[PDB]
Order: sequence, then C-alpha cells, then structure tokens
Amino acid sequence: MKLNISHPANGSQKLIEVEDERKLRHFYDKRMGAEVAGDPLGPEWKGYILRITGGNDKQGFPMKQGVIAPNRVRLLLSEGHSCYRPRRDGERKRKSVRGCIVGPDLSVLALSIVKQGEQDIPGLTDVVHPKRLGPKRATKIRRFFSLSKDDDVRKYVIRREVQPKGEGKKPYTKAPRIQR
Amino acid sequence: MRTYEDTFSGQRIYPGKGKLYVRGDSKIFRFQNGKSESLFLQRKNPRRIAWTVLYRRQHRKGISEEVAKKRTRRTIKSQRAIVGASLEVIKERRSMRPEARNAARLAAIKESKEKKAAAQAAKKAEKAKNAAA
RNA sequence: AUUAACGAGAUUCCCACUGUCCCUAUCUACUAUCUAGCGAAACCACAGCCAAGGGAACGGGCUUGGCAAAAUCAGCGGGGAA
RNA sequence: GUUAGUUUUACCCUACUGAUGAACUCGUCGCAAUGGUAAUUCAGCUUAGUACGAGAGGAACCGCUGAUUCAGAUAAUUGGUUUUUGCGGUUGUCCGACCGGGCAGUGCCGCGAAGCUACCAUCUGCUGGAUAAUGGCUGAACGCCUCUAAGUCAGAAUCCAU
RNA sequence: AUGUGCGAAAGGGUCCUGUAAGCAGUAGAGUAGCCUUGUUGUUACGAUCUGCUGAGGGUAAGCCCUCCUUCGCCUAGAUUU
RNA sequence: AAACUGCGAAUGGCUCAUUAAAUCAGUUAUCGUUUAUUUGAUAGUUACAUGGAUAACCGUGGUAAUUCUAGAGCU
RNA sequence: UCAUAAUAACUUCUCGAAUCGCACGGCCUUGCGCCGGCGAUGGUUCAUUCAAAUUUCUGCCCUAUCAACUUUCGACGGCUGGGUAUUGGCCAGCCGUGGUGACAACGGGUAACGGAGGGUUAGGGCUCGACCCCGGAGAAGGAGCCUGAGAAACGGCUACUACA
Ligand SMILES: [Mg+2]
Repeated sequence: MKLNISHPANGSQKLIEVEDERKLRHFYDKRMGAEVAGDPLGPEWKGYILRITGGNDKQGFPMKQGVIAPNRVRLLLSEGHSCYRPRRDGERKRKSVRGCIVGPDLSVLALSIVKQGEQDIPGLTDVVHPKRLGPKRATKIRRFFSLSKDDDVRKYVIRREVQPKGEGKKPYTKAPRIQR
Repeated sequence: MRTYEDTFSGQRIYPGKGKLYVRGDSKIFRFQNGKSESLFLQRKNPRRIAWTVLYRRQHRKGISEEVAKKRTRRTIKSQRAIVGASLEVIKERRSMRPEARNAARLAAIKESKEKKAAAQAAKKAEKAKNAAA
C-alpha cells in the first residue's frame, strides 16, 4: 500500500511506503473529514493529528463524500459533482464510485497534517514552499498591506523578475494588472 | 473471523449461525434465525414489528444524540511566504507606521501638480502658436 | 355404418396435486405389557438338536460321527412334507 | 380374443433374536480357551506432451488432494416433528356486559424451546506371519545342460493371526 | 445413619412468545343533544392509535446457580446367610 | 500558446420503413397562443465603487486498459 | 369585458447599467475641481421580421367470400376544477343517452410517403411518380429525459431487447 502525505502549512508533498498491515489497523472505520491521532504510526510521529482527505482504489477509482458504504456503488451524476466533467451543457452520466468508509481494499491513501508534534519529519517539515502569485484585485492590496482608504494603493504592486533570452539583455519586470 | 448483522431484524450474527438467502434479482439477505426468515417470506413489514431494531429506532426509544461541528470549525492557520520577494521583505513593506509614507505623498502630489501646471502652460503656448500660424 | 346428451362401464395422453417413490423420521388415542377378579377353544401314536449313509428313490427315532447342564419371560414366522 | 370375479388360524414343540436365573458366604479388580470378523472402487494434479513411433497418436510406479458403495457412532450448527395444548390471532355458541373462561374427541392458523432424528447433517474405519501361479540361486541323475531330485530366495484383493 | 445430606417452595441466570389488565390523551373517520355560540364550547356514542411497556405470561416435568433466602425429614421395620 | 466566459451545434446532407380523412393540395382563422435573433421606439419616486470560490499554473499519484481522474498551494 | 386611465391591496418576486474601446475638448475658487463626443455589450414593455402550434370548407387506388359499428377501462354532450404557452372529453369529479351508416359506415389488401409533374395521343383518356423543388416521418426496435427561445435531438444521455 502507498501513502501520499501533504503539508499545507509549508506547502510540501511526499509519498511513503508502508507494508505492515498491523500498523494501519487503527483506521478501517474512520470516515471522510474526521480527526485521528497519528502517533501509533511510529516514534518520530508522536504528537501528530491527521485529517483523512481521500484515496484511490486498486483499480483507480476515487471515493466521494456523502456515500456511506465500504463497497462501491453506481450513481447518476449531475452538474457540480466531484468526479465528473461533462462535455456538453446538461449531460448526466451514470458512473461508479467508492464509499466513504476506509477499508483494507484501497490502493493509495492520502493525509494532511493538522497539528505538529515535537520531532520533525525528515522530508516534509524541513523544507517550506512559497506561494505562487500575489493578489491583483484592488481591495486585496489595501487589506494585505494594511493601507487606508486614500493611500495610493496602485504603487504597491508585487512584481516578478524576468530575463530576456536575447544576447543576455538586462532583465525587466512583470506586474499583475490591478482590476476594479 | 467476521460477524454480520441481520437484514430483517438487525440482530447480531456470528459464524455458523443462520442462513443466507439470495433473491432472484441478485440481492443477498441474511437471517439470524428461523423467526426472521419466516416473517420475511410472508411479505410482512419490519416497520410494524415491535421487537425489531429498526422499529425501536424509528420510534426513538432509549437513545440520545451527539455533535462536534463547532469544534472542527475553529481550524484557522497562518500566512505563507510569497515569491515576489523575501518573506522578511514582504513584512517590512507595511512594518512602518504612517509618517514616512505620508511624507512621500506630499512630494508625489507636488510632482503631479507640477506636471499639470506644465501641461496648462504648454497648452497655452501651443494655443498661442496655433493662432499665430 | 355414423351419432348430440347420458354412465360408481373398459382403455391412452396432458395441466394442477400429493410420503406412491428416492428414504425414511416424528406425534396423539386404544390394545399388546404388569397387577386384582373372571376365565375358554382348535389340536395331540410317543415325542421333540444336527451332518452324511442306506431305505417306499427328501428321518425326530436306524448306522457312523458332531456333541451334550436345572427352571424360565417378550417377539418371530424356517420346520413339524402344521 | 375380451370384461367383472371372498386369498382363513399360531397362544403349543423346536429353530432364531434378546432378557432373568437355584447350588459352593458377600463383593471389587483381572486372565482368555472357544465363537464372530470388514472394508471396496474410481477420479483430478504432477510424472508428461515424456518413454515408444516417420507421423497421427500416446503410457506406468512413487507423491498430493478428493469422490462412489458399505460399517460404527454423535446432535454445537441446518432441516423435520408440536399435547410444552408455551405465547399470540381468529369463527360459532354458552357464562347479563368488560376481564377471565367452557365446548366444537387436538376448533383452525403463526411462531415455537427440550427430546428423538436425516450421506437432507457431522466424525471415524490398523499391520504381522505362511503360501499358490510365476520368476530365480547352488546342483546331480545323464562327463554337458537343467528352478528339483536333497537344499533354498522373492512373491497375490489368497489362508491364519493382531 | 449429621451430611459439600434429602425433599418442598422462593430468588437470580439462560431461553420462548411479542408489548398484558387499568388509567389518561389538544389522537380518532363522524352522528345526536344542550347553549352565554366557541381559535379544542361542552354532553352522549365510537373499530383503532399514543404513554406508563423489549412490557405481561411461561421456564424442567430428562435446563443452570443459591453454607452466604425460608420451611421440613433422619442412626428404622421385616426376611435370609 | 493554454484556459474560463459568450454563441451555434435544433441548419445542412440521406432514406421512404410505418401511414387510407391520416399525410397532402387549394382556400380560411388566432377577439384561442409562444418567439433567441433583426429593425424602430421606450423606464425620475462605501456610490471616487461592495463579498467569497474556481480555471490556466508549480509540484506529489492510481489502473494492462479511454477525450477517466484523485488529494495539496495561488488568482 | 379592446386600447388606455383611476381606486383598494398583495408578492420566499423581477427591471430601472458596480460593463468595455477610441478620441483630449471647454470653464476658474487652480482642485490630484466641474462639465462634455462618438461606439460596443446589455435591459422592462410595445410594434415588425424569420417563424411555429393549432384550425374552417372541399378533394384520394382495390374489395360485400367485410352490413351494421362505438361506450368493460370516454363512446356523443352539459357543469365545476386541474394541467399546457393557449382553446378543446386533454385530464379529475357529478349528470343526461347519445354519435356514424346503402349518398357504402366499420374491417381487410396495397409489390401505397403526398403534391408540382413524366410517358403515349384527333377529341375524350390509360398509366407511372423511391428520385435534384415544396410538405411529412425516421436514424437497429420501444420508451424516458437534462440544457436552451427552439429537441421527446440520436455524428446528446438512461434502461430493456437483438447483435457486437
Ligand atoms: Mg505431439
């Protein structure tokens, strides 16, 4: 079985191999969106609480919030559902989905950290990843940089740095196109 | 080993007891004992049978409730570093209070006023030459 | 020679049904059973363990062998060419 | 050629299946003469696409797992049986009505423990000796040969024991 | 034949059936009365439903436990060696 | 470039199976109804500007199998 | 009982521009002031256009070895409602007993989509019309539906049947 662990605080992701069925007997009744103590995983994981986000079956099928069953069921999907993207306005396709009860059948599980412990994870909490793009709507800059109603918000626009590939010409800057 | 729950009456079932009945349309039923099985085959309704687990739950006899919604609703976290600049650089963009920011504003508006006056002066010069033309 | 209706008349097939059967199991009442009281009949040369032999050519009895231990109760249907 | 037509008696003697029993004081624990005897056949995997054969075709011992017929037990689970007349429903009539009851040889229906019971359910069914047919060893009679004439080896679902 | 005794009741356990009698109701399809005429106006009748109620009844006659629940019985009579 | 949003995809093209007052033809009615689009008119009873998501995107996956898709971070 | 207007009210209740491109103008308290043009995209109602859906009158080939048909479970009509974009036996309740027919109803056959029209000729006719234009229906057979002004759509989806 495979586990895909993600850390939203620092924004990092890793996957770990676990082969001991005895270690994972502690779930197998937990639902989607619940709390659990990750301490019995091991000593370096003491003082951790995990949130169950979802997984993939052995065939590749995902699970869907709101269907209470350990098996998989066919349903009549519509617009707005989680595991279907229609190709034309108004389509409704019948598909098969996995229930919201964890079991020994799943092929890959996935979890997120809610509260850390004292030990550190050798590949997860030691590196931190930044965000990708700053704000661009007018109200966002004022609240973000705490300016008042009349503080010339336009000037404070976070900009990126880009280098032209032409004869190593001196780079220039790129900006977010303030709206409203 | 494993255990099952009676379909008709909800009683618990250990290995070896009871039987398993498969209906014509590929639906599997389990009965803990003869009493459940016999009643089911007569098209009786479980809702109206006084000793069933479903009947008790439907009439709400002897059970209470629980909730923890507002506990998991307090999960809020902190901000993270942008790629625009160094995280410490990001903060100091609004670390300072309103003195130095205000001082720049007077210079900026004076620059704006100077350009507008130059435009008006240039326009008057442009108007004069146009008439002279 | 045909023939509608009729038949506790003889014969063949089909649907429903079932312990007729595969293959047997269980329950109830009245006897059989034991006791107190009453209390017969058919039948009977003498009687009553077998194998072989010869003989009126299929013996309980004869010849040669096998064997063989008091008094008795409930069933059974081989024989007594019952 | 066709249709319809009464099938009597066992309690006696013996034979057989079982169950008591007088004599040497009453008991407990044992030996074993004699009598009886029991297991049977098939299928699948591997050996094997092999030995053999030009080709087409196409085996066997050991090993593993099951099954058919028969025999001896047992009832945790499944099913059958209901006078447990246990609980409930219900028809007719009778006790003035309700409650509680009688009768309809067990009124009828639903469920029904205990006991009995079903390859309709579950468990179990051993190895020593001597031999026949046949194949052999040493070896004369008959200077050679020969499994037999003296001696001797292996050996069957057979025979006798466990 | 003084006992971890025997017997008769009782309590608890385990099982079978499936929610007792009685009381109450802002339940109940409506009909007939009486009025100060009502947001349920009351008085009479009314299969059934809801609550007290997984309650009531039965339970060894070839079920289990009780020194720690109660009440009783007891070192015989006759025959024989 | 990619992607969100808007529109069309209900037009064209093919065939003659069914259908005997049914389809169809000429001629009437909507004072008995709907109509994107086109054209023409037409609406006095914090305001220097309001709020949360999501795509594209970086990076971690499953199945032999598809114009299948999961969970994490931005707008 | 039209157009339009007035009165009393009501509404999980709408609409009356938090939208985009070009130009760069005019005033006097000289303020980061006020006013100003041409377009695009939208918006309530009315009118028009492309239409659509129903609908009045008359007109079809063979057959009597098809003469009486329709109403159980609407068949002809009246009333009160429901539903549809709207009328209507279209549907739900109550009530009358009607409707078609020898001037050929009802039923059966068609190697039958209808029409504008093709072939052959004194005149009158006989026969063909799947097929380039107009109208109708269908996407293997039946049914059911989402989006939209417009679909009972099939180079859209759901289920069964038969193939694969
Ligand atoms: Mg070969």
